[PDB]
Amino acid sequence: SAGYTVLRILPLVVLGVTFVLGVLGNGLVIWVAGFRMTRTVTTICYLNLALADFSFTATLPFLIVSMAMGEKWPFGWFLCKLIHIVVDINLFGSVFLIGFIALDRCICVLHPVWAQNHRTVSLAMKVIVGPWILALVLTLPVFLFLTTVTIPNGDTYCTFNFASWGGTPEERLKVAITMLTARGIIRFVIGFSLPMSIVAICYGLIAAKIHKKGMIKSSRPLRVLTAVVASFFICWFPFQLVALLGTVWLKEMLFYGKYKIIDILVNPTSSLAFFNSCLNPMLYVFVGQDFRERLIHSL
Amino acid sequence: VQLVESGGGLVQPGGSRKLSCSASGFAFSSFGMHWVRQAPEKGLEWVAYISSGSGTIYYADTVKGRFTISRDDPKNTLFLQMTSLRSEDTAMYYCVRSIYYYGSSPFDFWGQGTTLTVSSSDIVMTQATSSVPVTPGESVSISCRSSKSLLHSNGNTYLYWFLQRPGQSPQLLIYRMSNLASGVPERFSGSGSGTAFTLTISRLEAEDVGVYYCMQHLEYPLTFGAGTKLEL
Amino acid sequence: QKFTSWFX
Amino acid sequence: TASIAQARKLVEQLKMEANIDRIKVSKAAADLMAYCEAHAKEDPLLTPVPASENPFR
Amino acid sequence: LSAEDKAAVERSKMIDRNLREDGEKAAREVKLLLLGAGESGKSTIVKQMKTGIVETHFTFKDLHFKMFDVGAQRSERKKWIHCFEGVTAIIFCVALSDYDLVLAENRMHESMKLFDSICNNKWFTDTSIILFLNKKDLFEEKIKKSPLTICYPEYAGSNTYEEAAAYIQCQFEDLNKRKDTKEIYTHFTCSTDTKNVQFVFDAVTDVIIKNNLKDCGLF
Amino acid sequence: LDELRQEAEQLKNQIRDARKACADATLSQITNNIDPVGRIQMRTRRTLRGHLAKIYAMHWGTDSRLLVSASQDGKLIIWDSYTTNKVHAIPLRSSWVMTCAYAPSGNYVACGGLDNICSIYNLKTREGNVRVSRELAGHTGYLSCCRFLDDNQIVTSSGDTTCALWDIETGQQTTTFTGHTGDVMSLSLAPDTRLFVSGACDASAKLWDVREGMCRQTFTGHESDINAICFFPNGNAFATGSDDATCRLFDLRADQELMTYSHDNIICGITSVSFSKSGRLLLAGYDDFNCNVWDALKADRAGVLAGHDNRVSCLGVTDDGMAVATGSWDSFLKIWN
Ligand SMILES: CCCCCCCCCCCCCCCC(=O)O
Ligand SMILES: CCCCCCCCCCCCCCCC(=O)O
Repeated sequence: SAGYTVLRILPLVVLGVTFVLGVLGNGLVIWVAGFRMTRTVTTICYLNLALADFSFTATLPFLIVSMAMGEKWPFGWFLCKLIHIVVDINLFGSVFLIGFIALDRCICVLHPVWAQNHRTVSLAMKVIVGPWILALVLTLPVFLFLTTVTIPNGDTYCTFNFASWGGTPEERLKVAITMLTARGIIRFVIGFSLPMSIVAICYGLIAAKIHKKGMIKSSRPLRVLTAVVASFFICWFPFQLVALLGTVWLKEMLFYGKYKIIDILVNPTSSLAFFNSCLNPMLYVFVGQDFRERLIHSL
Repeated sequence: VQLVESGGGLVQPGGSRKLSCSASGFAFSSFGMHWVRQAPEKGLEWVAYISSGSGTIYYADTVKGRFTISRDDPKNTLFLQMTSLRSEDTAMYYCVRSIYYYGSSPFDFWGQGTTLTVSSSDIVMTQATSSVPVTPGESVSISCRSSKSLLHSNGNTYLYWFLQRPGQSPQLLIYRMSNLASGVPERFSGSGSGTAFTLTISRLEAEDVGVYYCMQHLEYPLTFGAGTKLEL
Repeated sequence: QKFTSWFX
Repeated sequence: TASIAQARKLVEQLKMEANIDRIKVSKAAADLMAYCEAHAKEDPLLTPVPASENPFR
Repeated sequence: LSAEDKAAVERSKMIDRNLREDGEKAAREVKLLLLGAGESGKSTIVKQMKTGIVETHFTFKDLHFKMFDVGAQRSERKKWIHCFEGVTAIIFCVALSDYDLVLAENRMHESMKLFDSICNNKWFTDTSIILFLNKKDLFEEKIKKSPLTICYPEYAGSNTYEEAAAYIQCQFEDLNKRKDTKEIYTHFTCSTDTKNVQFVFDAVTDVIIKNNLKDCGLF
Repeated sequence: LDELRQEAEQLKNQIRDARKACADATLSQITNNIDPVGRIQMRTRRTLRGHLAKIYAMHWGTDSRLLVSASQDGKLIIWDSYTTNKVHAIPLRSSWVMTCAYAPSGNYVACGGLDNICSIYNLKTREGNVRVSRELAGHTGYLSCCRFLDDNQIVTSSGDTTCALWDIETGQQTTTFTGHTGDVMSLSLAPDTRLFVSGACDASAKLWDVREGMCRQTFTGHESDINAICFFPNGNAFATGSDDATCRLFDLRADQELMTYSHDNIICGITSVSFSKSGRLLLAGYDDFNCNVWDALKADRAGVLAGHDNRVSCLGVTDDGMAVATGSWDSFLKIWN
């Protein structure tokens, strides 16, 4: 157990760094890109990504004490349900709006005339709820089934229950393997595989166009391009692989165990997945010179 | 600027009718429109109101549910769908335009009206004297009293005066208790304190005879007075 | 029947 | 000559620029000092106005 | 609060809907500032795109254009050149046949004096310039009977059309003291060309892409 | 021959010796005994939003509640400053406006700019829309300022170096003022509507007579183009504003400069100049995105207004002195008190 002490507290130090950098990194974006800059389609997409990360980062003190206690939940039933609703929505809202910023930036560069003619601030606010409605639809597993459970020792943990839906206790577990495989598939396919296929394609089609047309006169195009597609990869792919391998082997771990590495790595890889929320102001909003000019004249 | 209404006639009770008010000669889309009825040998009372762009629609408590107002801005027509007509709905229905900004003169133009025959709380405005004997040349003073103080907190006193000549539509004389409308002479003057008001005419002419109607615009429903008739 | 709920 | 037309109307203008009556600046400065002293109480920017007399609360 | 006041807010809330709607129709229009020293081919260009400021509206490949001709009124440029700060591109036309002609006091030298006052202006530090070098069909008159040494005594070069016209293009692009913020697009015109509105379309599409990339931080 | 040229130079020597003969004591010397104004702290009471481009001019009404504003989006918005309500939104036939005027009766608004046309609009029509009353055409240069004398008389400035008094009903200019050398940039009518001053780009402000059409006085203190001008409420003085980073007060009776309002930290041009109701505070817009208020009798900076993110293009104090409106290139029109 010599090195496992690091693997236990290394999620805690990363979730604390992204808390003190999240509410300051995203709260700066809600301040000047929401109230001190004029409304643009680009600023609306940066604002909704900031609210998707700021409201998630406000729930990190509740998660950092649940992770420290070893999944023991000291809070109530209402804070168990509300925070995991707010975490899931705003994590799905963080990923789906990263893919919306990319489709915007690709239509703007690949088809420039359609953006001048059809892309506007009024159309931006009506299509921006698309990532948010898809978050509330996909978070309905949590509303319905995340309930505080008490084990006999008296510890309260926040997990799911399906005995109220199955009725019979042996075939209530048939429902339990059913939706947890349905949760793990929509986490990877809709939650990872779809916006990674949007980010890698659209930021690759942008670099295919600007290199062909010779718009590179510095290294600043290709480095911000490769920062976005790599930060969306190296933060989310350690988490979405150990959650997919978990879904592939759910029966083997629950019914018979035998796969410890999957469980030991969830707290480590989820902390790297939550570190993307403090990187999204620095990679999407802080890069532009127009935003940095408005921050120094507002402080 | 003219408003000619159509759709009146003799309706059996319990029936339905659609009054239409066709506007011409002004910006119909910028004006909020009202319907004001006038029962035979009775005073005016407000029916419905639709705003510019159909965003605010108000009805009287007598006609709520039964009557439906609507407007068509590309066609410059104003509609009042009437359903389940009672015996108290026999009236001459007027089409009134009203624009609302700072310094505006609402209720400025009234339509000529259509006669509907059906073949069978609120600020009370007590225009006390019903008839005044007068002869041309001297001054007259028409008094009006309200159940509530019409002086709002912004400094405005929402009293509106109207004059209905015999056989004619009502016309605006004084809007907001001290401002004479465009087209009326300087003989008419208005003063008031918030609950009691007066309309003074300096030198009376044969043009100035008719029934003088008091009106409030502090809150909906807009209620009228019973009428003060001037005879000569 | 113990599945520590994974966030996502 | 087009130059003599620009010259003569400029000279004729500068004559009426010269023959105007001029008072001392010490009288001209004291009159602006007198106007500002008389209308000082009626200035809502020189002194702050109470919020009851202010329409811009 | 009052009935009349509520309808006044409803009038104002119907006005800012119309101001927001008219502001979207203006953002779809590409604004272009058309300049040029004298009659250097401004009249031939506006026929190709087909008492004060004169605006010309034209569409090409689903893109609305607004072209402002401000050479019709003569005053100090310094007091109204800040009205065109947010223009998409400046169309500066120079007649290539104006290297031999002298005005009353050299006519290509006054085009270079008008160019560096516009290219190096503080209001146009990031605005692209589409430089139309008009009247190349006066090859047949001018450059054979009179060399380019009349206006450029520094130049010996060659008296062919292609290398003399490339020297005039280079002498207009060397006045650009801002090489990293703005770009000069140069096209030659003979007043019998149908492809002049296409070169403006390819220039603005580069500017629209570059302006979109500066908003997203990629530039 | 050329003796008319040299006669003009000793005529300028006679004027300069007449100005120096009256210069006994400066305005800074007289006002050493008067009390200094405390640091004026005006806060933003109302921000008027709705413009989508650079606001170029505003003008208050005589009711001190309604103000019109001109912007490059092609819109002329009449605001209710008490409740931030938009009374009217007038589309313009050319979006290149540079000035706007509100009639003293409230019936009319004017605008003009790079179209060289002063368009008078009718606000009090029997129809509910604002119509174009007249279009004053003949001015051959960009129209820099316009100010209403009456409902039928409007004076304009243009960049054709001339000012012109117009008759609105006939649509013809009745009096042309052709004394200036450079482009005339600003107007200011006197309170008795008999005289007006006009600053131009030849660093000279001229006092004009409306009835006669003659240049009464000429003031030559500045170093560059006078962008702003404003009469004192007395009518015997006016202040200018230039790209010298210098405002200065002239007197029509002493016929010379009285006081210079300049600070060494300011190196930017003045775009707009307005006076208070007493004339004690001289307010000046700047290209440093601020509006500095100046105690107009002591030449010290009494305060600053700093709520704008771009160049303060226009500035106006109400007739009752309650508010100061500040418009700027960031599409905002701020009310200060
Ligand atoms: C399950 C699908 C995954 C892949 C999704 C790909 C999304 C489309 C990416 C390209 C969008 C832009 C297409 C070209 C637009 C144009 O230039 O007209
Ligand atoms: C296929 C699943 C993912 C879909 C993601 C969104 C796809 C958007 C498709 C349209 C993109 C291009 C829009 C402009 C097209 C044009 O006008 O040329």
